[PDB]
Amino acid sequence: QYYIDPTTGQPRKNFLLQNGNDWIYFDKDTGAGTNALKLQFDKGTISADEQYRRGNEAYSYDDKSIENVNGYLTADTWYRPKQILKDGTTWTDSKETDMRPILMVWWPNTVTQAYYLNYMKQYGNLLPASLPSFSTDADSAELNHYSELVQQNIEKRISETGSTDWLRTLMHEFVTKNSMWNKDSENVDYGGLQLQGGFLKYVNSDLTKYANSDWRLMNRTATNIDGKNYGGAEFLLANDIDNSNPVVQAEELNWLYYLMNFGTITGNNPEANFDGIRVNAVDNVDVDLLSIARDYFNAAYNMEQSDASANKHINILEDWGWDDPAYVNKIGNPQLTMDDRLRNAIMDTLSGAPDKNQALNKLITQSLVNRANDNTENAVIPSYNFVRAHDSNAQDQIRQAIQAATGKPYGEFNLDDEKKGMEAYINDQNSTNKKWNLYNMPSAYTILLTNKDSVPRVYYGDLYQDGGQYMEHKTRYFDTITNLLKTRVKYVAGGQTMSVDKNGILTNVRFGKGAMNATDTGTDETRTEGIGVVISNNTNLKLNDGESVVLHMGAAHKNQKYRAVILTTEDGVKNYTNDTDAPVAYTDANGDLHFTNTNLDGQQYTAVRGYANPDVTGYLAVWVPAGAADDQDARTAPSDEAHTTKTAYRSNAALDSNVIYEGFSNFIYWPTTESERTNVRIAQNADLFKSWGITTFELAPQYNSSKDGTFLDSIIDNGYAFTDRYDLGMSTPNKYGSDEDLRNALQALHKAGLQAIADWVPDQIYNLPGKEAVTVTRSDDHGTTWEVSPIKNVVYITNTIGGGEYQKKYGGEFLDTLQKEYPQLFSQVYPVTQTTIDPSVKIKEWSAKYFNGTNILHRGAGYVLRSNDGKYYNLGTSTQQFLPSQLSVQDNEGYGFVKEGNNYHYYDENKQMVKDAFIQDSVGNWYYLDKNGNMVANQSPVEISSSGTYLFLNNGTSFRSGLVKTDAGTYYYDGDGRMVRNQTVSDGAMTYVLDENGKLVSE
Ligand SMILES: OC[C@H]1O[C@@](CO)(O[C@H]2O[C@H](CO)[C@@H](O)[C@H](O)[C@H]2O)[C@@H](O)[C@@H]1O
Ligand SMILES: OC[C@H]1O[C@@](CO)(O[C@H]2O[C@H](CO)[C@@H](O)[C@H](O)[C@H]2O)[C@@H](O)[C@@H]1O
Ligand SMILES: [Ca+2]
Repeated sequence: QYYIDPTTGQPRKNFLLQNGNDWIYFDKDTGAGTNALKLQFDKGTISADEQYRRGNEAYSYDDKSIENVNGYLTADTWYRPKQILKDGTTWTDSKETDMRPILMVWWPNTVTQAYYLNYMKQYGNLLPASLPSFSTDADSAELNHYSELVQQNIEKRISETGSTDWLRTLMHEFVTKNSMWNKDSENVDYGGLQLQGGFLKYVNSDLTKYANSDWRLMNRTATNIDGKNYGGAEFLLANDIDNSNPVVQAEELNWLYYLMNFGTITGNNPEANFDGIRVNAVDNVDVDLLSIARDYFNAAYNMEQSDASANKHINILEDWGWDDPAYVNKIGNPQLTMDDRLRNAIMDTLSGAPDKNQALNKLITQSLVNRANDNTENAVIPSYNFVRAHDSNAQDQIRQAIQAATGKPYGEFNLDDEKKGMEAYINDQNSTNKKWNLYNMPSAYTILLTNKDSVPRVYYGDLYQDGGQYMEHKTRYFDTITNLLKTRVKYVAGGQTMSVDKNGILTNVRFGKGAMNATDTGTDETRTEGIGVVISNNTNLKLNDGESVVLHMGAAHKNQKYRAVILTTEDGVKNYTNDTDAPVAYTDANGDLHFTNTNLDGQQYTAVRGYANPDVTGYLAVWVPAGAADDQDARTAPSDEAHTTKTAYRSNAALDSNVIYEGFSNFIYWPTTESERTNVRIAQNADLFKSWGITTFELAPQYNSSKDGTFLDSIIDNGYAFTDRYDLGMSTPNKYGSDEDLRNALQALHKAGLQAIADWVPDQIYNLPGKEAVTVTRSDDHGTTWEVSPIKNVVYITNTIGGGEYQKKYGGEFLDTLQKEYPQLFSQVYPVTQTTIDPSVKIKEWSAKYFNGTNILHRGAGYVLRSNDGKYYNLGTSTQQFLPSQLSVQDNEGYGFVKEGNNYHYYDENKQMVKDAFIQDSVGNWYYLDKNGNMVANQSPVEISSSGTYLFLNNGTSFRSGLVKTDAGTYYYDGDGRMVRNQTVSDGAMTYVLDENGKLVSE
């Protein structure tokens, strides 16, 4: 049972020997001999091709074997194959860390497969440099050959590097290049409020049931309560919060309570709580929110009782739509509407360039109040007004100045870029001709601060330079505007008149406290109160001789000395903070002040005419009575009389005694030292703000920025874009300081007697880290389906799960207290939902079920993998378990080597019988199927073309690299199974000389 050679002591291995009628084969490994006539085809044998197909099957359908989201696969999915073709030669069982790209073995179509090949060659160096680009009409057997080559080379590089880090990077660079897996398939569009280039709304589906909702009532603003009109746009930025969901409404009330009790809750400090709210982005959320805030303020503070109790919680709305005020009035003015009619009237008549400004009459009429003869109180809708804001006429223009100074694209910049752009912006601000800055700021502010029936709001960026550390550098307007502000406290009260004469000159008059009309003789205090204002927008203004401008100061101001507050000059303006050296004018017996093209009593700049300089383009002059005492205070304290009417705020002299300060810019820089922190510095200046007549300080939103860079808010970290609703400089400082600095700022403000406003931002949330498969439809900013988009009821990977430790710590936690203390809040039916808030479920973590949708994320229409027929692949979690065919376990009945009669056939991948071909098995042997499809296994010399002489043992294996000793001589078959003739050969140590018939001569 061994055949050794007795002379050389060597055994013969892989040797077939004839012993009479007996045939003995001595095997490869040990030379162990066995009856050659009894060798049988191993019926468990598989082909080399079959092993390749099986190695690439998924190890399993568990979460760890196949990277997924809710069971769905993505173009980025890596998986654990059953076997790894290690170093591109040896099939080896996979470990659980042997994850591989699904795109190494599967493609959505053969076009993509071909692009994959060209990309892996050109960018991965995974195929020979000089190989033709693969074509659209590329053969599928050619594509498959070279896909296997790529596999082999990938495993080769993985072996030299011991890593797939390079491969994660390369595959995602490749993915990113396909239209179906990038923004090209998302219909990028910036129309309306698609500030980030597009929206996807969340829709109910059986495929993604955990993200379904009974609510998602969209666009339901003050003009669209029932849902039958268009309303404002529901969609704005980032992840849009579904505020029509009763459970979400309860969570907004929870958060509102937190802000109003922030100092108690976070530091046991009753002096560190906010006093009011700014409702941010009102026209972008369910208007039910205005009613929920009202009801809570009514239960906690008794807002509607009297002016005294209401005015102790000044609240304002960011409500841009022109039909909003009537609505705000209808529901009790729980928060002040803005007067956008009036702000626009200022933009149109003062704030434009000399050749853009319109006649000044509109300042009198285009407003919630007609100011021709404003001589009553409690008769109009109460409002706040303003000239600029952190966004309005600041953020766009500043980004223009940044782009112009640096050359970078719009809205992209680093801190050096901001600074250079700020330099350019401030130079523009200080020119006569302005490109990025508003004109006539002195006049605009004079209108702002002398209007009756208005709570004016002063903007930080008009007192201090927008870019820089908090309060670092003053604007050119600081003296002018603060002069106006202290003058407002001291003199501005009572009735108002406005008219525009024949020369287009506006005269604006306040009578002082105790007089509503020009005919009222007023009280004691009236005498040295009131104000007279002359404005023109005509840089070329010239009055003709004799012509004049009359201010009708009134019957309380007959034969009286007035002195200048502000005069226009050639290069600017002159400010006078009191009576010293201020030019004078005298009223006549009628109380009329007269100006002409001539100076009064030889005093320079007391004549009326046009100027054009960095402050004034047109004309500004402001006059008050002389000889007011230095402590004169013209304000009116709110009455604690019971309200006859269901409202909170009333438009009167007490409300008119309030000034809001918007105390930030988007462009405040990050502090370089703790003393530079906005909120520390706010704490140091509360008396300064009080001196200006500021009664409420509007703080920036204090939520920690997402810092994700997906919008201006998360570039300069203003606080409008955040992940965690309850993290107010707590996890780490916000741009303005720690939560400690915040509390100290609030406590210091309260010490001065100032209120403080929390910016309430219930529209949206940014940068949630947890992925979620959601059925989405591409849509405009109202959620109207984008008709040309193929993204329609399509599963899509969203970033919708998370919210921070503070949302987790506090979400829903005060709902108990609220039920206990104010049960009345939980019984109110709100107008859009027509049911109550729902406190029975606490939100401690966000997921898609609580969102109306998201900006487009640039993952691509096809990112979530589906078969040709539209069926989604899935592990089995969210829908039917269905995996690609190359990952799936295949039925092998009829495939591979099948016995039929006394023959073995081989049926290929298409179940095709193979004829006249060699097939290699997974362990290295070759087999030949003859022209009839029949495995040869007869142990006889046979001629085969592709001619050579082959011999196949009874188990069908091609005999090869060995000797055959028959009674008629010995033959040698080479490494390819072909008989050798007529040469000397060497196989290892053995040398074999063969003649022309193949017979062995010597060895
Ligand atoms: O900022 C873009 C755009 O948003 C509006 C919406 O009213 O501004 C308010 O809401 C945004 C998201 O909360 C903030 O970016 C913005 O600062 C805030 O005032 C529009 O005013 C502004 O044009
Ligand atoms: O808001 C109306 C406005 O949206 C536009 C472009 O911003 O169209 C989008 O919204 C449509 C509503 O019918 C989709 O059907 C459409 O595919 C998409 O362009 C404007 O056409 C339309 O005036
Ligand atoms: Ca919204």
